[PDB]
Order: sequence, then C-alpha cells, then structure tokens
Amino acid sequence: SKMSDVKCTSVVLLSVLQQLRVESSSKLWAQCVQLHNDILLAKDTTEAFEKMVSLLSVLLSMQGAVDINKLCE
Amino acid sequence: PSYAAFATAQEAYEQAVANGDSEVVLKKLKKSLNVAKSEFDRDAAMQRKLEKMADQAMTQMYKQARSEDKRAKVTSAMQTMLFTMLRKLDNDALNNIINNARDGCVPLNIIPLTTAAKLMVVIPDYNTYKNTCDGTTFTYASALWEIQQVVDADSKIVQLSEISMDNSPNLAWPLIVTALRAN
Amino acid sequence: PSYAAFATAQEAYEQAVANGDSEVVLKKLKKSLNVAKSEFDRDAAMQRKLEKMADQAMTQMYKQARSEDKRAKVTSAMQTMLFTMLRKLDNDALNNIINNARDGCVPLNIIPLTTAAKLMVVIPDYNTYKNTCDGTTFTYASALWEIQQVVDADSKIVQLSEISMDNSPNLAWPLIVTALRA
Amino acid sequence: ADAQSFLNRVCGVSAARLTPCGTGTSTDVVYRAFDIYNDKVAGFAKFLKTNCCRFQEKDEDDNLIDSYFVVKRHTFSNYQHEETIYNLLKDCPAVAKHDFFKFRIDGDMVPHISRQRLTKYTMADLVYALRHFDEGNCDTLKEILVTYNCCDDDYFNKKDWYDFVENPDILRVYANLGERVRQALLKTVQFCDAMRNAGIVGVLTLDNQDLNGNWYDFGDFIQTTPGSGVPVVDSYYSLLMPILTLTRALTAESHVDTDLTKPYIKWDLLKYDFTEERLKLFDRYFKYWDQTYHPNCVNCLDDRCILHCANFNVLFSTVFPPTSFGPLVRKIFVDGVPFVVSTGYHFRELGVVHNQDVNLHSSRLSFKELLVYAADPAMHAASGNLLLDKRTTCFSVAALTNNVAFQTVKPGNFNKDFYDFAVSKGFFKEGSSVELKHFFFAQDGNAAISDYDYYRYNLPTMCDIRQLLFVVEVVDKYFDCYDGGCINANQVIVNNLDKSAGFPFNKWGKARLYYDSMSYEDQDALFAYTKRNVIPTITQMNLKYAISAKNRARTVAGVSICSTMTNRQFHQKLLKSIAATRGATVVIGTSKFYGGWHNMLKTVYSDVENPHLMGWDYPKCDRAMPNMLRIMASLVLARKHTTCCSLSHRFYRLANECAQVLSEMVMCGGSLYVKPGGTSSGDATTAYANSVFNICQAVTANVNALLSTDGNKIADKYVRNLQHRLYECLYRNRDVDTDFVNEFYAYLRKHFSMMILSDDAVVCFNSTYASQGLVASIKNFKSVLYYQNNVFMSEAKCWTETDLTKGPHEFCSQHTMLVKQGDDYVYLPYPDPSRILGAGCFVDDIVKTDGTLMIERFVSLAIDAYPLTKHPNQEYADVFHLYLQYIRKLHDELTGHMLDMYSVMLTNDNTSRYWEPEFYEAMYTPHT
RNA sequence: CCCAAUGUGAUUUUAAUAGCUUCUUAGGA
RNA sequence: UCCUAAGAAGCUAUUAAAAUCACAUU
Ligand SMILES: [Zn+2]
Ligand SMILES: [Zn+2]
Repeated sequence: SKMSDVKCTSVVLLSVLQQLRVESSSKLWAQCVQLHNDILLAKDTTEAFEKMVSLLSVLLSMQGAVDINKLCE
Repeated sequence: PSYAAFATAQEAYEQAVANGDSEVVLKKLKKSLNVAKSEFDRDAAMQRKLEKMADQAMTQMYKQARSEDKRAKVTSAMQTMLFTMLRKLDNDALNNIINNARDGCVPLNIIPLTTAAKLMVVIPDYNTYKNTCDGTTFTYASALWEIQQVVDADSKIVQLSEISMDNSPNLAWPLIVTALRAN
Repeated sequence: PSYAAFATAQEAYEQAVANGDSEVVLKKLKKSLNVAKSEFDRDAAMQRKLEKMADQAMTQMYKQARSEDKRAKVTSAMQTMLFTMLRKLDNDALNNIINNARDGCVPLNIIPLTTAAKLMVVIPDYNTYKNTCDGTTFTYASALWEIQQVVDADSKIVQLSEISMDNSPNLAWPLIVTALRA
Repeated sequence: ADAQSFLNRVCGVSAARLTPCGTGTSTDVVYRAFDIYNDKVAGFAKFLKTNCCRFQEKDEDDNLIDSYFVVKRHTFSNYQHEETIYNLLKDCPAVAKHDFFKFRIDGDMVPHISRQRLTKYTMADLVYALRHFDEGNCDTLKEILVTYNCCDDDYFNKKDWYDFVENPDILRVYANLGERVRQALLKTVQFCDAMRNAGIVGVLTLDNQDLNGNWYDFGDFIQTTPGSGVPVVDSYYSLLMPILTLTRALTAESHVDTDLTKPYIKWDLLKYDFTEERLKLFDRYFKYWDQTYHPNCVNCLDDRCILHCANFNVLFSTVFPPTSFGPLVRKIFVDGVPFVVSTGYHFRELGVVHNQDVNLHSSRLSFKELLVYAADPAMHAASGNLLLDKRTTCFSVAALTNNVAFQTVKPGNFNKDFYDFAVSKGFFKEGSSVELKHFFFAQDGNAAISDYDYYRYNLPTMCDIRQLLFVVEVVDKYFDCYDGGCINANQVIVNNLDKSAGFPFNKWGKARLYYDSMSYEDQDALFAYTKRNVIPTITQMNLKYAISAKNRARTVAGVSICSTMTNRQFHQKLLKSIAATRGATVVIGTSKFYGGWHNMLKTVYSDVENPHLMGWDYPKCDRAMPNMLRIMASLVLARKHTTCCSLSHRFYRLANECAQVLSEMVMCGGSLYVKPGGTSSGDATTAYANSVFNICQAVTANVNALLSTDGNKIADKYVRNLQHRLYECLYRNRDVDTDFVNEFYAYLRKHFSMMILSDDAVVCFNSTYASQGLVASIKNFKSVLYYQNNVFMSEAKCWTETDLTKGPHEFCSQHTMLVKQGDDYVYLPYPDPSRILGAGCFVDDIVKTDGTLMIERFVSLAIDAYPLTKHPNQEYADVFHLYLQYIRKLHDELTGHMLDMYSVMLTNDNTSRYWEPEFYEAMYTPHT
C-alpha cells in the first residue's frame, strides 16, 4: 500500500518540522508547506517519493535539532 | 443488609400458604414481607447510588491522568513515530540520505529535483569521501552529481587531485563539496 | 418537637413489644406513634425543602454579585481604551480639515490620508519596490514621505543597500517600509 | 437583366458605391432579435425577417465597409403614412436618412422605402447577445466585437476567453463598447425631444436603433397636437439596463468636459454630498423615464421605490471618488475632551443618511454608549497609521499597529492506531475503489490576504428593474407560510455564549460577558437606537482549521456583538418559523434521520408530469453576489414587520444591515480594509438570505425561458395567454396584478418543483415543457448567471437524472439509494466513503489520537456510515463493519487499562449495544 | 486568533405522569 | 372486622426541560 503510506508519512514529517519552529523562518516554511500539499495531491508514487526526499532533507540539514543517531536505532 | 429479613419473610410466607395456616397469621407474614421487601429496596437504592457515584469518579480520574500523559510527551512521540514509518517505506533514496546523515554527511540546501541544479554537502573525513565521491562525480540520494568546487573548513579552495590517503592529515576537515545534478 | 414525640412514642411502644402482653394498649401506642412519626417525617420533609431552596437562593445571589463585578471591570477597560486613543490624534492637523468642511462633517476614509504622521507600505516583489519607493524619499497621497526603517516578513531589519535586482532572491518578501511625513 | 436599373435607383442622388447582398430583385432572409407585442404574440425573441432587400457599400479603394442600404416593399396606405411621419422628424440629427420611390416589377408599379447607411446589427442584437449567452453560439457577439475594434479575431483562440473568473481581461474588451453605447443613449434623448415637439405618439424599441445610434422605423406612430407628443420607453431602457454597467458606459463622466482625451476631474477631497450630480446625470440619459427618482432612499415611499431608486444609484456611484463613501464623522465633546464619532453614512446604493439622536456635548457615558463608541470604526481608524498595501486591489483604510501579522495553518494529527487497524482489514490496497482524498492542508503566512483579494470578483451590477420588481412578488409567494416581527430581549434564544464577540470586544471576553453585563432594558434601549441611527461595525477574518478535499484556504468572518445582538432581536421570530415548518420549498431545519430524507424527496416529486430531476452550481457564490440582490433578500425578510414598525423604522434597519454585513470595514492581519459586497458568514441571516437569492435566480430563469420562446410556435392556447400576460406584467403594467402573480406562481409550482437549502437545490420538472422552452433548463441558468451573477457556469458541475428510482445525484454532499426496509422501499442518504475514513485517520488535536478517551467519536461516525451496508459495492459495505469492529477493540483496551490502573472493574457494561447493527438501523426507520 | 444556523448521538440534574408499599382520616356493610 | 374514598411518605418506571459533550450539513 505504498501511496497511502507516503501520504501518511508526509503529515508526520511536516508535524515534526512545525514543532522544530520552522514557522519562525517564512521563506523555509513556505517551501515545506508546498512539498507537503503536493505529496497529498500526487497520483503516481514516483513523483511523491521525489518530493519526500526534498522534504526530509530540511530535517537532516537542521544539525543538532534531532538526535538522529539515537532515533535511527 | 435488610435482605436477610426479606429472604426469611418470603420463605415463611410461601411455607404458610403451602401448609394452609390461619389467614390472620398469613396476613401478618405477607405484611411483614411487604415492609421487609421495602427495607431491602431502600438499602439497594443506597448502594446503587454510591456505586454510580464511584464509577464516575474512577472514570474522570482515568481521563484526566491519560489526557495529560498524551499532551506532555508529544515531541518525543512524533519523532519516534516518523523514524518508525521511514523504515516501512524502505525506499533506497530515503535510506541513502538517512544512512549518510548518521555518519555526519548532511546537505546545506534542500535537495533539488531539476537538472543542473546546485547542491552543497558536508564531508567529515576521507573514510566517508571514499564511499560517495568517484573522480569528477558524487553519489547522493541514489542519483549522480558532478562536482564543481571543494573547500577546507577555512574556506580555502581544494583541488580534487589533492584529496588522497597520505595527504589527508594536511587538509582542514570537514570539507564542503558543491555539485550539480547530472542527466 | 415532633421528633421528641416520635422518640418518646418509640420507647413507649418498644417497652410494650418487649415485656407488654396486651395488644389493646399496643394498638393505642401504634396509632399515637404513627401520628408522631408522620408529623416528624412531614417536618423533616418541609425542613429539607426549605434548605434546598436556600442553597438555590444563595448560589443565585453569588451569581449576581459576580456579574456586577464583571460589568464594572469591563467598563473600566473600555474607558481606558477610548480615553487613550484621544492622545494619538494630532489635534492641530485634525482641526484644519474639520473647520474647512461646509457643515462640520467629513468622510472617515480621508482622515488618515490628510492627518496621519506615519505611513506603512507593504511590498510583494522588487518590481513593485522599484516602481514606488526607490531612493530615500517618495510621494504618496499628495505629500512627501521619508523612510525611517524597512523590515522583512520575519520582522528582521533590512538596510536599503540590500534591496536590488541581484540580491532580491535572498530577502523574505513582502518587505514593510515605514515612513514619516516631511 | 433588370436588377441593374433597380441598383442605380437605390443609389439615387447620393454619392455611393453599392453591391448586392443577395439576389437582385427578390428580398433577403435574415435571423434577428426583436422586442415585440401584438394582439397575437409578445416577447424578446429571434425571428426570420423577410421583407427587405440589402446592398453594401464599397469604399474608394475597392474594400467593403459597415454601411448598408436596406430597401423594402410596402402597402401604399402604409407608405403614405410613414412618409407623412418622416417629413415631421426629418430635421432631427438622430434620424436615419430615407428615400421613398415607385419602381416597376412583374409589369406593375410598387412603392419602396430605402433606409440609408445602417449598420449590419441593431441595438437589440447587442442586448440579446449578452443576455441569452451560449459559448458555442457566439457568432453575432464575435462579429460585433471584431467590427468595432474591441479585440483582434485571434482573441477567441484562448481557452475560456469569456470566463470573467479565469480570463478577467474580458472586462477590458467589453468596456471598449462603452462609448458607443453612451452615444446611443444621447441620440435617444434627442429623438424623444423631436417626437414631443412635433406632436408624435409611439413606442421606442431596441430593434429600430442601429449601432451608430440612428432611429429608422415609424410605421406604427400617430399624430397629435404639436408640443404634446409622447415617446414610450419602458421596455427600451429596462431591457438595456444590465448592459450599461457590463460595458462601463458612463466612464466618460469622470473626465473634464466628459471628453475621453482630457484628464480626470479632481474633486474636493472633503465632499460627500453628490445629490445635485445624481439629479443632473438622470436628466441627461433618462429624461423621459416617467417615474420619480429619489437620490437618497430615506425619502422613498415603500420597498418597491427603494429597489427602483437604488438601481440608478449603483449606476451613478461609479462616477464619484472611492474615498467619498463609508462612515461620516463629526467632532463631539465628552466631559470637555474631543471625541471623533460616526454621525451618518454614505452608501453606493442608498445615498446619504444622517443619525437622528446626535448629542454634541455629554457629561458622562452609559454602558450602552461605551458599546456604540467602541464598536464604531471612527476612533480606531482616526488614531491608526496610513496604509499602502500593494498585495491587493481592494481599498485599505489604516494600519492599527506598528507591525503586520502573518497567520499560518498547521497540518493535522495522524491517528496511527486506526490506520494500522484498517490496513490489517485490507483497506487502502492499490487499485481499490476506496482511498484517502480528504486531508488537513497546511498554509503559509500569505494565505489570509490571498483569500481576501478574491473580493475582486464583486462588480457593480445594474438590474432590469421591470423584471426584478415582478420577480420580487413571485419570490414573496414562497414565504406566505410563515410569521415574523420584533421581540423583547427576554424572548431571545442564544445557542452558545462561549464564542467570540468580534472586534474590539474579544480583548475583554466571550459573548457571555455582554449578555451578563447588559440588563434587558439596556438591550431593548440599544435596539431602539438602531431604528433611528446607523451603527457601522468592524468584522474580523480568521483562517479555518478543518478537513477538506481541496487545498485552497478557507476563512470565516466574525461579525461584532452590537450587530449580532440587535439583528437577532429583529429577525429571530421569522427564522425560528422557517426552521419549524415541514413540506415547504425551503428545507432548513429538517433532519435526514427517522425517515426525513424519504419525506423530503416524496415532497419535491409532488405531482409533476413527465418528471426529470436536475441540480446546478453557483461559482464564487459568496464573493460574486450583487448588492442589488443582497438588498432584495433583506427587503423580503422585512415584509413581516407591517404591524410593529413604521416605514422610517424599516429604512433605518436596512441601513444597519448595509453598514454592518454588506459594505463594511474588515480586520485582516491588524489592518482595516473596505469590503465591496457579498455575504459575511457571521451574519445571523446568512442561510435564509441565500435561500431567497436561490429562489430569485430560479424564478428569473423561467421568465427568460417563456419570454424568449417564439410565441407563434407554442401549440397550447393556455401557455400563449400566460406568455402574453407576462410581458404586460413586466413592461406595461406599473402596479401589482395580484391575480397574475397567483397564476404564474400556480403554473411554476406545478411544472418546476423545487427543494432549497442555502446555496444548494434540487428541482423536479416537466421534461416535455423544458424541451419545448416553456420552463427553465440548464442553459437558462448559464445565461442568467453570465449577465446577472457575472460568472460563467460550466455544465461539468451541473447534473440531471431521467430515472426517479435513482433519486438526486447529490444534495448536501450525500448520494441516494432506493432500498427495501421492512415490507416496503424507502430512499436513504449515504456519504463519500473517503470522508468517513479521513475523519478516523486525521484529527485536529493530539488527545483525539487515543481512542479509549474518544469512543463517542467513533459511535457518531458509525451513525453516518450505516447506509453503506445496503450498497452493491462490497468495498463500501465493509466501511461500516470496520467502525463497529474498532469500537469493540477500544472498549476491550479501555477495560484492560482501567483494571491495570485501579484493580476494580467498571459497572457500566451497557456499552455492548454500540458494536451491533440494531442501534444504528433505528436511526433510519420512521416513527422514532 | 478560533463566525452563523440547523440536525443528531452520549452523560448528568430537575419537573411532571403512572404503578407499587406503608401511615392517617372518612363513608357502607 | 371487611370494603371503599382522600391525603402524606417512600419506591420504581416513563416523559419533558436544562447543563455538558461528540458528530454531520450549508
Ligand atoms: Zn424612490
Ligand atoms: Zn418589527
């Protein structure tokens, strides 16, 4: 069921970015919102997985905002 | 508590009409049964009101305590849920950027989708460089990228011919690589 | 009272149930006991009704005593707002337009245009900046205005040297420009 | 052979270079629009014209031009009459040149009239093309736009180049007709003065004026004593009215000497009273209208004079400066310190209005006077900064703060325990017929002002007033069921007091604070001020956080407590009477449960003959609604106040709606903006004013269907007489004919049976009449909305059904099934399965993601899911059993956690009834 | 920051209505 | 002594209203 799992992961990923105070940077929040809303409207999984790689790269660029080496165990 | 009086009264009343005892005695028994039943119902109404009141208090304590437990832990729950869902998708591009990020190989930009777009990535050590850079090329997010410049931590430019095992102690790590999407 | 009549009738009946052997006197004791008990349960029921009605009256009085507080509290906040706004009006600039009116009356929409000391301009893109504000002074509403500050959509200060065709991708649009009447 | 001798006589004395436009001696045949009323036909319709020969000019370099000589055959007695009338008006510059001659055909002399240098099309062809619009039949509109240089012939290759919403540049291409239409309005006032002075009597009709403005037909005029002539103009002006604002005709009145080559007029900035300018504009263009015009509606005689005079004010208010309208303020003294306060209002529709209870000196303020002076925008806007916001075209008043505010919307919370349960039951597999489509979409800081700028679709719109004043009396017949009137503050009902009070009152408390602080004599004293004075008020815009299938932002308008408290005391007795009624046209207050959906559908089917069903859509409905139709809706709701209010109290109440919920200031991000029109969601009357608008547009479509059908081809003598009387009741009677208003309502209620709820409707209609043209169809709504609502209605969002055993395709987002329930069949509603699964997966608060706290939530969603169990698709029938199986799991987990926490079981075992179908089936069986 | 109206589900309190028991009083035998 | 007619007290059920809360339509 990978299309519904990608759309459900999009909602959880933007909820994590919002709690990390990304709304405090208007030019960054406006890109995260557009990647999220596109993944929800997508119809082919090969589009939705490319936009998921851009949206996740926001969270990985915020060095020290998540303990990724502990979350990834 | 008045049940004992109710139980003994109904047994004595049914025994009296079964044996055919005198009607004034059967009336004394029936009338005793009516007040004993009324005392049993009056006791039962008290316990049923106290049990109703305790069931509400126990329920409201459960809702109050568990609602506060949901609300207080939300940040740790969301991050744990996210890094659980990314394992079930099992996409190679998502796995490739997460497995690089464990080791400190992270992007400075949002990763671009269009051809010939700019990307910048941190390289912590030669032992990481060797797994992702190959000649003029760089491999990240399960795609091929072409390198256009590299810098020391002091912003001094470094040529791709300088980055080798024997020379690696002389470079000022972490390096920053700039690359473009190939197509 | 009726209770003491009930309690004394209970003892008078109960001593005859215990040792008394005459139902005749038991029937007289029972009728007088049930009368006293009936008057006691009637007095207790009337007492209980008046008590439950008194708690309704006291909680109604507390609801009124707390509603007259909130009326007086909000009245003080409304007067504090209205009498503060009178300090922001530049009465010399407002008297000039109201005395020039034929009948002492004017449209509301012309009051900020003709009397305000300060202007905010909200700008969506650099083409709109260049067409309206380029430089340090500009003309709008038939007056001359001088720029004291610029800020971005994050409320960070922008210096006028940063706003250009080359650097415009690096700014958080819209910009807000604040100016004073020359 | 002979035709060259005819062609040379048609040229005559004049310098001309004519070419034949058909066969030379016989007449040409053309299809053209006519405004007609005879003893045997009436309407505004297309007919064949067959009496005329035609010739077209070449120029001096061999190219054809827009100049025709039109020649026709006469009976000799009509030829002498039309020559006798022409020689009296011959000196007028608004009259087309004529030549009268006799010529030989078939061996005999025949009389001819030639009419010189006419255009291809008439003023009736332009009016009929912009009314009655079809995007696949534009050929006359395209040729008029190209002939008069409005656009190049390449313009029509755009996708939807006519859609006002998708191609808003069409408002520039149509406004290039404006000065051509204004020159035609001026030539008509010259022709009326010529008829009057010459002593001539007759009717002016649009088919006798060319597109250069010249008048050319006199065969039905009569003589009278000189200086006593009478031009009749009632259809000419009324039928043309909606084109005057569409083509922006009076735009030249804004320039010096009214010359489009000179600069704009600079008005005195302090000026608010334009009464002498409005009276001068009326005498220039509408001189012979023959009904009294009041520039200020406070002078009008009744509701029908208010609608008449306001229609000229929406036209003339386009000339005057935008800063002139809105609240009018004065300086007053309270305890010796000077306040600025509103003491009147200037309206684009109602003119200038002044307050009757103004005090210039006061020693103290009551609690009632503190509400009025805090709600009034005067003190807020006079003490704020000047604002120039370049993000919008809407007018900006002031910034109330030193900073701008940007409001985001965050994503929904994910209920993972329900999604993992549904996936284990085999939901969401790829290629399944049930999938997720409803989500919570996030929004960035630009969203609030980006949604506000959609008020750019509200445009000044002038109605056909002779049509509108008939339609209002047939719309009022739908509201004869009910009762209404004023009530005291002790009779008012409020649903929830812990909701916002609007601006500024939300600084200090919820609506509860004001209903507790105001005694009933303070509340009844505020209502009595609004019958003698105008309170203008501020409204907040807030973004909405709720689930949807579309990603555009949604906003809600929070109306102020002064407006909310007093509108509720004027209208609530009627609104409670509309909701309590059953079997009516307006179905507000009726439930779908306990057999209510079946009773609604059995009522709309009525006793209609040859029945089909349809339903239709309103594009941009809340933004695009005209002010002339939102004023008409509140004048219909006020017709219940005939005993409790005078004519003066009813005017000052209307002014209070127009100052508070129609044209008012808007708080959006800490700044004030001027709203042009359209419905505000917090208006207490919104669902009821929408229902009156929805009936008005459906009555209008049936008048246009019947009046534009060719009356010679109607086979039934009853419907010919209905068409002939309908034309008189619009364009020739001037009082209400009550017996015809009852007869047209009785016709309409049989052949066109409606069920209406706010902006949503179903109709059951006679399909034999609708295909003959005797009642409305989906093309008549497309034509009306195009010129009336100024929006293009795509047929892709309309529907129709041929089989009544299927029911309506959609009403209130729910589909229908006919199903067996006991011994007989009933209609049941069902939702979209993706809306019911979406509400299980996505939630607006974090504590909604533990189901043991929330079992009441899943019982409510299973009541809506139940009808899906009777549907033929098993993937829909499984959605109800998913909800019942999850409710059992939640009670088993709740029972386990309660025992682990307290070592004692719950005593309420009665939760067992909620995982069995019998509790839910009882919601859809009759007799409760 | 968080509008308006309508409908439905659940829990709690209060009023009325019926039966059920006892007490008191009065008529008839 | 029994039958009966009325009032009070208690018990039980039902209906209505109010408060609180969930969901749905526009
Ligand atoms: Zn009038
Ligand atoms: Zn009234």
